[PDB]
Amino acid sequence: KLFIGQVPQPYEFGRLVYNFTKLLSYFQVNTFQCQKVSLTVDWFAYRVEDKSDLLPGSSSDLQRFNYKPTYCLISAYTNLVGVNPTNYTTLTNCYGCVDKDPANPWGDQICIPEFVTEVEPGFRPKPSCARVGLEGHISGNDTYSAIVTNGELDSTGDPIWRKGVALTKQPIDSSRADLAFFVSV
Amino acid sequence: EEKAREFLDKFNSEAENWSHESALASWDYNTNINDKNAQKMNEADSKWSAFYKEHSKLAQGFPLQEIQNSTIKLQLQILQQNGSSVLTAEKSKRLSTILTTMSTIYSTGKVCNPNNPQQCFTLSGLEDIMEKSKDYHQRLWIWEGWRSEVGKQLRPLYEEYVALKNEMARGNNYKDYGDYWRGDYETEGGDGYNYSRNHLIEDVDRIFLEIKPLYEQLHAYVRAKLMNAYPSRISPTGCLPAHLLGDMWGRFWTNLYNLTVPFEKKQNIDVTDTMKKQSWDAEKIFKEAEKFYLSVGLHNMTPEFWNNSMLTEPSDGRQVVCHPTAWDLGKNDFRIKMCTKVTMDDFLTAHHEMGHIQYDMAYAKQPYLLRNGANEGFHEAVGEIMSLSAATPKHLKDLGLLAQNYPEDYETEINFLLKQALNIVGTLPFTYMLEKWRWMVFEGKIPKEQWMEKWWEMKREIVGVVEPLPHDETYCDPASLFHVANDYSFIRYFTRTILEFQFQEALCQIANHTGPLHKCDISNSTEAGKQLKNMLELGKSKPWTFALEQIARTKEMDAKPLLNYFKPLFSWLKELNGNSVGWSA
Ligand SMILES: *[C@@H]1O[C@H](CO)[C@@H](O[C@@H]2O[C@H](CO)[C@@H](O[C@@H]3O[C@H](CO)[C@@H](O)[C@H](O)[C@@H]3O)[C@H](O)[C@H]2NC(C)=O)[C@H](O)[C@H]1NC(C)=O
Ligand SMILES: *[C@@H]1O[C@H](CO)[C@@H](O[C@@H]2O[C@H](CO)[C@@H](O[C@@H]3O[C@H](CO)[C@@H](O)[C@H](O)[C@@H]3O)[C@H](O)[C@H]2NC(C)=O)[C@H](O)[C@H]1NC(C)=O
Ligand SMILES: *[C@@H]1O[C@H](CO)[C@@H](O[C@@H]2O[C@H](CO)[C@@H](O)[C@H](O)[C@H]2NC(C)=O)[C@H](O)[C@H]1NC(C)=O
Ligand SMILES: *[C@@H]1O[C@H](CO)[C@@H](O[C@@H]2O[C@H](CO)[C@@H](O)[C@H](O)[C@H]2NC(C)=O)[C@H](O)[C@H]1NC(C)=O
Ligand SMILES: *[C@@H]1O[C@H](CO)[C@@H](O[C@@H]2O[C@H](CO)[C@@H](O)[C@H](O)[C@H]2NC(C)=O)[C@H](O)[C@H]1NC(C)=O
Ligand SMILES: *[C@@H]1O[C@H](CO)[C@@H](O[C@@H]2O[C@H](CO)[C@@H](O)[C@H](O)[C@H]2NC(C)=O)[C@H](O)[C@H]1NC(C)=O
Ligand SMILES: *[C@@H]1O[C@H](CO)[C@@H](O)[C@H](O)[C@H]1NC(C)=O
Ligand SMILES: *[C@@H]1O[C@H](CO)[C@@H](O)[C@H](O)[C@H]1NC(C)=O
Ligand SMILES: *[C@@H]1O[C@H](CO)[C@@H](O)[C@H](O)[C@H]1NC(C)=O
Ligand SMILES: *[C@@H]1O[C@H](CO)[C@@H](O)[C@H](O)[C@H]1NC(C)=O
Ligand SMILES: [Zn+2]
Repeated sequence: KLFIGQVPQPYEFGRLVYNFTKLLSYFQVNTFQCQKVSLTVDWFAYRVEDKSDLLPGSSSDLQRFNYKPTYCLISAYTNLVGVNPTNYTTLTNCYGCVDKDPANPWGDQICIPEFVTEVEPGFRPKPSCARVGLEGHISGNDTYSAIVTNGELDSTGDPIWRKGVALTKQPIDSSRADLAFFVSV
Repeated sequence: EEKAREFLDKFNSEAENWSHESALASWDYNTNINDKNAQKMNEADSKWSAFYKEHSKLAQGFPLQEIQNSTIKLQLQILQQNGSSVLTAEKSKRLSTILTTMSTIYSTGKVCNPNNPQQCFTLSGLEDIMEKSKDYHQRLWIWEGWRSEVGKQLRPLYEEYVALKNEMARGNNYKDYGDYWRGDYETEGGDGYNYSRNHLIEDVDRIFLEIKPLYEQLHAYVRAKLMNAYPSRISPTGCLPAHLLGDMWGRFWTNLYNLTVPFEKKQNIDVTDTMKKQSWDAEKIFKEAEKFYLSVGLHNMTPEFWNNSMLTEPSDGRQVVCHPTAWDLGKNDFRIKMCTKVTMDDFLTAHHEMGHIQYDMAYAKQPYLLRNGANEGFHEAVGEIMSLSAATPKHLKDLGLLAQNYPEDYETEINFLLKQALNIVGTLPFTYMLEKWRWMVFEGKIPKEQWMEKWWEMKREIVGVVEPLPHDETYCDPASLFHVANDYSFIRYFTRTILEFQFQEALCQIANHTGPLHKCDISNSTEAGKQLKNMLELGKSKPWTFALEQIARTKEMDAKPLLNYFKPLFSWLKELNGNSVGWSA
């Protein structure tokens, strides 16, 4: 089922809740590593060339702003023809913003790079951050920046604004999809 | 050396015995103020002083040039220094009289309303008004009044005071009294662990310049806010009026928060209501403070602590001074005196004061004379970092004081940092500027004829504050501040603030904290706690720069940790202010 339709990006990773040999008949795995080993699978598109960012303990944007595993990793490629990604979009940054003029919760924002919005392990990026990724994947700017809000309110009932940076990379092999699968018991 | 070793050993044994009796009598007084306890306090203090001076004179029989052991040399340096006695009987007595006189003038000062002589307030009343009122005229006549009623009386006394203290310092082989006060930092040793007195000047001047960029952003911001609060009173590119700074001296801008709050609709974190709903009391608050320290591998509070300490205001009719203080009485006897109420403010204070006890315990094993902090600013720095940690959203959530699902509001964090900046950053230019001025006055760089000319010139250039009304040289505004009139060293507040963040950042790095420093919680960080204890246990037996390295991995004071703490505020202020940052003088 996770190979049917399109493939979500790291900032919007999908979650769904067996025969491993059969799984390997769908995709070709390049890296198979396990930590400390009903089942839950978190999955998203991600390049093989930068596969190092999928490995735990690494310092990278993926595990900081898009998806951080909570503690097997299967890094594999396949032709879904589902469909294959045109490109790969990853949040390189995301941080909180506040309104310049307190009289207008929807007005011009001042963003603070230091208010780093961490993905938090096992959690999707906050919707303001995910929205930036969603827009960046379609905008076509190679790196897309935006200040957005997405239905999340603060303690008073005003919109929560965040600024994010979504960087889009082109694949070398455009005939295949590169996917990262995180499988836990 | 061997004779000095036996001498100090004998001294230390008796010194603890006598100091303990002195401390006990003082404690009894403060927790039960009456004539009987006051008499015991005075007698016990007298016996202590007689003892200390007896051995101080005997210590002169042990030349430092004959000592190889750093521990012995250091203790002799403490007992040996004459201090006031290098003065003749007339000047020693005169200096004591002057110091008493200045203290009296300050504490009994009052200012009356020039438009209503029947309405007059004492210092305590004047402070309450200066810390609350939003009325331009009310604040102005009080600010000017205080300078006229008190500052003008202390002026001539401060002049004689400076002359006498400089002579005292020279009698102890110092250049001047400013040099004497810079003595506490000075240390000796090999490698890079030495520290000349002159180096303190270079460090505080270097640090201020590194801090300044942060302060300019805060200053321009407050200016913009006060311009609306007090229309047509403030110039858009000028300095702030001295009397509109939140208090009598412009030392802390905390009370400007109500006028300068970034996002008024947003409230800060206050768990007072929760503590009351959960039926917290003075004992529970201190017990939670203990748990915090234990989680990082520090020591238990002694059975004697819990039994002897005064954690509540007496209901037995006994009069006390509720001001929170930590005590070390010697002989492993530790106590805290604090009229604790069920509030967030006292919650954090309980953590603060217990931090002092933990430090006092850490070096309890050390020789009596070395049973102190590495420097004057180390004790409060240790206390403050524990308060910063205790106050985080994270710690409060884990204690069940702050709702677990309480949202991460960036506007609230800006309000928090702003409030903290008004208290911590706003005061740094003040402290730096004040000490810079005093040091120059004692040194002789600022002559009597230019005392106020330079005070206010420096206030405009360094702090960005301007005198509401022009002052001549009959004024002595610095003396209208408690710490100046009472002969205290004010630099400890500058160095404490800088060290406070060096300790917090270093401990947060050891604890593997990620993200903004102002959200760092060092609870359950036994690695950071061990690194902390390695510094605490040294007391002042080692060069303070050695003690610093043990925690901050550096031998110098560093501003960066502070700039990092307020970095998120800096960016916000910068984009909000644009190109109107800074001021003309
Ligand atoms: C990554 O791949 C996605 C597709 O999955 C690319 O999104 C597509 O970008 C093109 C070019 O901008 C869009 O066409 C344009 O649409 C606008 C209307 O919004 C129209 O005014 C233009 O004349 C043009 O037709 C296309 O619609 C968009 N795909 C979708 C579904 O919206 C994205 O640009 C690629 N990123 C990079 C860096 O190449
Ligand atoms: C420092 O470490 C101690 C543990 O040694 C932490 O105390 C513990 O806090 C956790 C929650 O963070 C408690 O677990 C949870 O309990 C609630 C029920 O209240 C339950 O609904 C949750 O599913 C979970 O089981 C844990 O019981 C508690 N331990 C004790 C002894 O009270 C403390 O919070 C840490 N302070 C820190 C990290 O700042
Ligand atoms: C800033 O505003 C707060 C309220 O948000 C003031 O605190 C209140 O002061 C009134 C008047 O004394 C008391 O009756 C309230 O109980 C206080 N509220 C709380 C929560 O303490 C505070 O005094 C204001 N500060 C200044 C300088 O004006
Ligand atoms: C503290 O005072 C004592 C005097 O009571 C100083 O001791 C004298 O030191 C000088 C050298 O500067 C010697 O020539 C004298 O013979 C010493 N007199 C006595 C009685 O020992 C002592 O130096 C002073 N301490 C400091 C740091 O100056
Ligand atoms: C620690 O002591 C050394 C000397 O052993 C100090 O280095 C000297 O500093 C002065 C003043 O700048 C220079 O004129 C000398 O040439 C330096 N000598 C050497 C060998 O470098 C050093 O500054 C002291 N450290 C502190 C913090 O005071
Ligand atoms: C803080 O994080 C660092 C990594 O950034 C940790 O250092 C590694 O710790 C593991 C063991 O947990 C060692 O195998 C590595 O060799 C360490 N790397 C380095 C470069 O030191 C460090 O242990 C963490 N500290 C705490 C208290 O968690
Ligand atoms: C798109 O790219 C241009 C060129 O680098 C840049 O100036 C612009 O701000 C970018 N827009 C967004 C939304 O990132
Ligand atoms: C100095 O004397 C103390 C005893 O008070 C001793 O423990 C220490 O090792 C001695 N240090 C040196 C360098 O001799
Ligand atoms: C602190 O007290 C608790 C409770 O008695 C004890 O279990 C713990 O070991 C003590 N910690 C230290 C360092 O003494
Ligand atoms: C506290 O100490 C006093 C000392 O006289 C003792 O009388 C009292 O019972 C103690 N309270 C305790 C141990 O709770
Ligand atoms: Zn304190």
